Amino acid sequence: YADSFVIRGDEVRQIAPGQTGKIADYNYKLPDDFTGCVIAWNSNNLDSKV
Amino acid sequence: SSTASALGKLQDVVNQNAQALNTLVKQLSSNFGAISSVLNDILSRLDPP
Repeated sequence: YADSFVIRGDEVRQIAPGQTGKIADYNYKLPDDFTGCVIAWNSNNLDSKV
Repeated sequence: SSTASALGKLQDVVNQNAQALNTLVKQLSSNFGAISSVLNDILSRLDPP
């Protein structure tokens, strides 16, 4: 399973098992025993508009 | 009828059983290295992980 989205720079830390915040409980939750991997990369060149 | 302490064997058996039960019950009040000895305190203060 692959889940893709775009978030702010400071919220990447919230993506983790047993993590509490704003995204971590109101937008996307990961199970405590989650197995897999997470990939993040900057997109200020194309995903940011003047 | 008069002299006591002649039945020490049965009395000491009873005392041993009572002491074992008492120490087993009292062991429930120990941290064992945790932060508290009552589960609800941990379940109320700390987060799951």
